[PDB]
Amino acid sequence: IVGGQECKDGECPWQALLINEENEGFCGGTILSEFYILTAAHCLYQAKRFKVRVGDRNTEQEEGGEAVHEVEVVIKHNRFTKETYDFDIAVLRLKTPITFRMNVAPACLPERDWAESTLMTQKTGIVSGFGRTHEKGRQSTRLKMLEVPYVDRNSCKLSSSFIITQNMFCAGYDTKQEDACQGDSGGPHVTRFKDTYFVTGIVSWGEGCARKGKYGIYTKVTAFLKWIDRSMKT
Amino acid sequence: KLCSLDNGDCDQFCHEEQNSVVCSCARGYTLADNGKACIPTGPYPCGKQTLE
Ligand SMILES: C[C@@H](C(=O)N1CCOCC1)N1CC[C@H](NS(=O)(=O)c2ccc(-c3ccc(Cl)s3)s2)C1=O
Ligand SMILES: [Ca+2]
Repeated sequence: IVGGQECKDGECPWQALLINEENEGFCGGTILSEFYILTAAHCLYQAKRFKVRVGDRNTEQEEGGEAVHEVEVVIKHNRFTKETYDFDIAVLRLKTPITFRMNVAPACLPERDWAESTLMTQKTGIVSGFGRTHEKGRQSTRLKMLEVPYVDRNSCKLSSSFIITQNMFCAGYDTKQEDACQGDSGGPHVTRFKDTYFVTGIVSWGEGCARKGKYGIYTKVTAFLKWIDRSMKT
Repeated sequence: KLCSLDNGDCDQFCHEEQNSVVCSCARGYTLADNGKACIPTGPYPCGKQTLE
């Protein structure tokens, strides 16, 4: 996250971190239930073996809420493609269930039609992660969040040097210096409605981070609700 | 009208049927007696920031 602020105690409880063999985070995820994590399909290539950490806000101190979980099954969308990052979505089933507590809780899955007319027409959504603090910087040791405006679909297509498919949407700022970045990928994009937070996107890609005339590109979760439902049963 | 007027007074999901508002809730909530509000069924319901 470029800009924004620290997630304070209890504020981003659905955040998950995919960690490599060295215990280093390389991508984010969203807690959907006691057994399932939502992430990006493209993240499933950045490490041979990985685990999922939850309940963490500072990677340099032990706060007492942290828990590491092994992955039992990796469910990748079969139509995923590296050429465009179309269908950039995967679901992970964990070996042991997550025990909810302070800093560890799921985000709500919304219904498609209601989310599209009512959530995605709100002024802003919230993105979060432990990724880079600027395009050429290091990863954050503190969990951060940032309010990002929804961006008009036409303006987004005009701004982009790469194809924006029906399975993607744009959010962020034209010139203001605030954006998601590398390492935040696979992480939560949520939208608040009457003090309840619903999953609306997955951090996917961008042309660098916070560049002028450029926006953050997110997987459009509302296009994948039946798919997600199916994955969480089989 | 209906769901386009202040989400139909619903706490969460709003749907229109036979020219009438019908409210519903995410998994882990139950619809209240008034047919509008959503009540958590147990501890740590989805979408809420944690306080204990
Ligand atoms: C355009 C894109 C790219 O190479 N694609 C996208 C389309 O599919 C083919 C390859 N691209 C260029 C470099 C960039 N890699 S990066 O700087 O490590 C990076 C990862 C994630 C980034 C995000 C910024 C804002 C959001 Cl949301 S996430 S910034 C990146 O993702
Ligand atoms: Ca910690």
